[PDB]
Amino acid sequence: PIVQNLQGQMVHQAISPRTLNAWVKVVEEKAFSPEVIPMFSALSEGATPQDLNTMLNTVGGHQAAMQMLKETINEEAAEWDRLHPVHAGPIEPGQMREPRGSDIAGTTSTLQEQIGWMTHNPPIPVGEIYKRWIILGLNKIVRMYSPTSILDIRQGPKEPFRDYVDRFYKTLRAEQASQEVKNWMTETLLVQNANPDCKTILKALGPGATLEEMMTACQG
Amino acid sequence: PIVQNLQGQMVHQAISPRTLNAWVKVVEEKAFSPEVIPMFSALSEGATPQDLNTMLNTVGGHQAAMQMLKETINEEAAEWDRLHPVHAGPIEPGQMREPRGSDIAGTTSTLQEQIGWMTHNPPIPVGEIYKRWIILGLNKIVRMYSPTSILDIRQGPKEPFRDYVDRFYKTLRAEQASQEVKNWMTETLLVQNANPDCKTILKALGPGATLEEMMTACQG
Amino acid sequence: PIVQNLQGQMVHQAISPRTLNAWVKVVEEKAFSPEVIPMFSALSEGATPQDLNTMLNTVGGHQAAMQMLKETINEEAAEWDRLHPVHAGPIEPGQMREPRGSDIAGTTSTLQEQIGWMTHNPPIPVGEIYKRWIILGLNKIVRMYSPTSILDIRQGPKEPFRDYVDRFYKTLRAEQASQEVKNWMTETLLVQNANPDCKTILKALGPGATLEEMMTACQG
Amino acid sequence: PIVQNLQGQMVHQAISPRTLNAWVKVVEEKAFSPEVIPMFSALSEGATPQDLNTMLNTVGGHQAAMQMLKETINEEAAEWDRLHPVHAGPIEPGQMREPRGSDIAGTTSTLQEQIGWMTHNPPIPVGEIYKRWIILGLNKIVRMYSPTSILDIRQGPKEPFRDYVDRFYKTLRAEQASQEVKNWMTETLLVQNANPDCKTILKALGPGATLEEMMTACQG
Amino acid sequence: PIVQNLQGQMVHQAISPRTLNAWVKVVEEKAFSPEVIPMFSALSEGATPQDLNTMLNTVGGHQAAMQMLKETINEEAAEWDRLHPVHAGPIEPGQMREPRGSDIAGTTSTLQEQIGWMTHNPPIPVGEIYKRWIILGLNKIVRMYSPTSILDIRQGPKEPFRDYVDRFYKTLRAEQASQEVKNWMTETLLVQNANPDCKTILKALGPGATLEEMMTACQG
Amino acid sequence: PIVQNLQGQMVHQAISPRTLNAWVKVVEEKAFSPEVIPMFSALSEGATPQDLNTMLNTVGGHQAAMQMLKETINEEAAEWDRLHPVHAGPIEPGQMREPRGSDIAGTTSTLQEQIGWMTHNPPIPVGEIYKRWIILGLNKIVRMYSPTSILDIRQGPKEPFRDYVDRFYKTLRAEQASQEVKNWMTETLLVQNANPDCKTILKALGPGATLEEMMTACQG
Repeated sequence: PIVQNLQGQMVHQAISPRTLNAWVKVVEEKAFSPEVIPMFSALSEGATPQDLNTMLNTVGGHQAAMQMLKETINEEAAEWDRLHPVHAGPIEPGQMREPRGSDIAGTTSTLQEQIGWMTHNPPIPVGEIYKRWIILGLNKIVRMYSPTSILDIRQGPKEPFRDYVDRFYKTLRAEQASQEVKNWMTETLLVQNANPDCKTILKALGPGATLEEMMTACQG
Repeated sequence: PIVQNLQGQMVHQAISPRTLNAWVKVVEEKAFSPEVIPMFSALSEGATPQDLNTMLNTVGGHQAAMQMLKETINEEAAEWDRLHPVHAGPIEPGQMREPRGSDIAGTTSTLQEQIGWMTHNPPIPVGEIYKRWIILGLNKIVRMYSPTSILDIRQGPKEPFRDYVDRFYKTLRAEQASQEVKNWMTETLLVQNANPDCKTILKALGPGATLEEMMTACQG
Repeated sequence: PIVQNLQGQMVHQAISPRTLNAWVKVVEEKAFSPEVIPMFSALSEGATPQDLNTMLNTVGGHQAAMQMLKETINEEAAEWDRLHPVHAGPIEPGQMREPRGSDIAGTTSTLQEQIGWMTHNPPIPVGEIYKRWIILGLNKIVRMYSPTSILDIRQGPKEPFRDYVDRFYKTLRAEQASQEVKNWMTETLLVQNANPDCKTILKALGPGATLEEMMTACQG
Repeated sequence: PIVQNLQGQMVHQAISPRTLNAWVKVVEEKAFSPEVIPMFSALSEGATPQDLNTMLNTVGGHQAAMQMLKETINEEAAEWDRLHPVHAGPIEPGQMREPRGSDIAGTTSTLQEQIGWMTHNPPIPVGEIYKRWIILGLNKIVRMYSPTSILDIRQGPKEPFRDYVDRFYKTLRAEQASQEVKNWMTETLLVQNANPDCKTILKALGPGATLEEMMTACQG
Repeated sequence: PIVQNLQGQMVHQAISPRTLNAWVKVVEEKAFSPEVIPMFSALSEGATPQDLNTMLNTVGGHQAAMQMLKETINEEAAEWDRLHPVHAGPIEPGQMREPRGSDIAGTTSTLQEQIGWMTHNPPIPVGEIYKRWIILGLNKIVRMYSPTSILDIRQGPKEPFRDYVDRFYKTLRAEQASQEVKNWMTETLLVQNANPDCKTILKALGPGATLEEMMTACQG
Repeated sequence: PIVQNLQGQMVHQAISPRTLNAWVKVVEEKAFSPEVIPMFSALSEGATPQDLNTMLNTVGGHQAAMQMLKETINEEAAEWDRLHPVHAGPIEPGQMREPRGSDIAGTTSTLQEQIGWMTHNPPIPVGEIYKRWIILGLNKIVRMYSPTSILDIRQGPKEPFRDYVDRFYKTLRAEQASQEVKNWMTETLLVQNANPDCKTILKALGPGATLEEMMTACQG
């Protein structure tokens, strides 16, 4: 990745093997759950184009989602060139040519070219640009891979409330969209998909009852 | 996090992967015990808003406690808006705008904005502010997660005193509260929940006697 | 390998034991897959001739695959002898003799001889030269050890689309080839080897449909 | 902890996660044996007040010893209040206020306050002060958690001499006391609690016989 | 071992524990195969006399093999005494006495004596001298501990060609010998110990067919 | 331990936790075998008096097997006091008092006192002196822990030649004494305790046959 040195200059360091091993290990155990998005932006903190490309080339299974992020950068490349049209002209002695869609993809850009990208004044975050898209690509995947809907989660006849919310938020955390959008499903299904003698208890608490309060009011 | 350099200036460093792995590992083994607050304020020592947010977005299982802090955080965010009302006006060349509830939440504040928050003169400790709320929010979870009451712990007919205390204060410590409150319970509980030929021994020791004398006299 | 020091000079460091262990560990688990090519150029970043030679003398198993790269290396070693004919003459006090096929092989070159190869002005990258050939030789191995073709991958009657793309690209990555060559196989087999009611859906989307769009249009 | 830098100044470093993990790991396997006292002063080498406090706050379970430690610490914390009476007066520009029992406890002292404690001229070792008490408090815990006395260790009719010494010093190490005190128990029980035909052999050796000599004479 | 410092002087460093642990781990898993000779000269890169002697005193099992190295070294020690006869005379202020068989053995040589052996001008490589003998001694061990001959390998009636070359080379790598000697066994057994309808295919390919060409024609 | 710095001065470093963990782990797996002498001189390379003492206090299994080494250090102390009688007199400004028996033990010597012991001109190896005695006692323990004698190992009527020497050299490796002493037991028991059809072939090779030459013609 790219970490600051003792001189205050941004230098590049060879990708550590500890991260590479964990990069595939997390995908060889969690596959594609809702706890893979934070792990895809924690170990890749300060990762360069090739760094992210090498991490995308090491994922046991789910090749469609592996190339999904690659196709997500190509689909976003159009807008990049539609919003930032690289102007023709010679490069300066201390400047670099404007990046396009293919250059952001990492198939027409060299390591040195991307090395100066994150080390400029001001340094254009080219590593974060892909990170966002990569995160966005994995974001949709998380909710798209959700095998359970939010309209299928219903309380059982003899099940605990701890597991109720456990699975209720399991698909809620997976199905990502908007902060308010997620709150809309927690006010028309949370207390709408309960039990016969478990709904009244929560209905008697009120709409201003905190999760803990509802969990303590239904404590068994 | 934010650690001092060799120039005496507060600089920011990318979150280490060793902590991230342990952050989930501790929650994937201890889940939510009475020693989760100390580990949430040890590895997050000097952590920034995003740092704590990234650690809160990476918790193996138990998703009905990670979002619980958010609710309390928002509830505590209103207190800051009712206590510290941000005054309207232009920012200075070496000053920053006053923070509010949403700014402390970490949804309307940028990394750079929080970067100067802990690096001021004097620097407002906004990083420890969240820790307190996070610890407070986690504190309640611990007590609520405790699956044993303090009025349910009773000495068995043939059990050792070493294991007695272990489970005796197991719920007491879990139910985080005021130091005096904990002492108030112990005073009229442990001695009132002993054995028939084990109560007199402790009752003959006296109320001013220490635990050492109450454990050495009952030594089997 | 060869890492820069604090004086700005290229010094050599003894191969770490953590890399050697991982070198065989990755070959004792992934054997010869499409995720071993990027791991064969990540842990060997800046590796010297002997360094890469010692990593090729630890590849557990593959009795007819370890020497396979050597055969291709020898064929590529003769290319340098026909392209760069070492001229006879005495060496200078600050210069070195031109390298050939056997010198690049690592059977007629000493550690000190290769030590000054990457530490010159300008320094000839002889360490990365082997990586290319080694990687090139490994590519054929993966293709030769590929037990799945691109004309055998066909969608099942009751299988998910997520797994479809996973294996579809799995063999595509195994058959190392030109980027355009891989694109030709993803435009005459991808939507050409689907189901009866799954082809029309993708056929109605159009040829300008992104992978994500096709995965979201067939979401089940 | 507090480690010297390259400028020769005592700087503070965030507690490493490797020690924290081992801290609980050693207490989750050795619990409270005679080999935990040296491990409680080896990983905490140069640890600050909070550092030692966090280590005792991460101890999962075993509250009996933790509660006893606080009782013992408090008892020794009042000894400094009767030996070192902090004199009232304003602090200097390069000096600090005298510490007391509560200040040493770590409930009325801030990290910065203890930061300058070990970084003075001369620096008052307040970090090692806690170690002594902590170790002293754990010493009694090990003695209170000793399920074998020194007057109960007796050689068996068909057991090896190696195991005898092993168990003979097993309880001896548990009962922490003066070196001379331990020597008195090894001259009235060691050769006093042997077998019928195993006592004469050691009795014929003499009182000046070394431990090794006793094992060689009773070699089987 | 012996690694160059920042002053360009050959200094000695305490043997790392990572290598020691791996030294036994590799001998406690791979026992004695064809991938133990390259691992016995990779972790011991620059190892001193005692360094190698300490690595030969931590090999679990392999009675003969362990002592064999010393036996072979003793037999090779006489060769040096018959080739290099140490001449009698006083040592110089900047010179050292000539080494012999016992001196190379490591039973009549001190650490300091060998310290200046690899740090001279020119420095006599006495550290790699033992490596050759050690490796040579281990070479026979592999052949002596080889439970499969090259004239016992025969293709099965229903076995894959991937395992065919495996078994064939399995003993080939074991029986350490000259490269030409191994080539003679791969031209009178390789295509001489095939199947009835598998020999003609290879016989029709010709003697100039490559290893990969023999697998393509027999591809199943 | 004591490792040289970049200034060429001998400085002290806090004992690493990895060594401490392995220190007890090696004794909690290998107990007291012949492969414990090299592990008690590799991890303790450059260990100080306290460093060794701390490692001698933490040993899982055979508790007082450490008191014999503590008694052998006091037994050898007498010889040191009988050979080197500390002369009375005041210490110099750059010198230290002569060490005696108690000082060598580590019960009447401070860390600073031993800190300047290995850091002098010339520096007296105080750490090696204790290490020698610590290794001496451990060396004797290996031969004292031998459960099988050299006159009890007898080749079976249905066992391999590898297993014959497997338990043959096993006792020889443990029973340590002198190089020639061990050779005397391998010339009156090695070929003296064989089989009826083995001895004949063992006496048909010669008395000056190598171990590898005694398993070549006998290979069956």
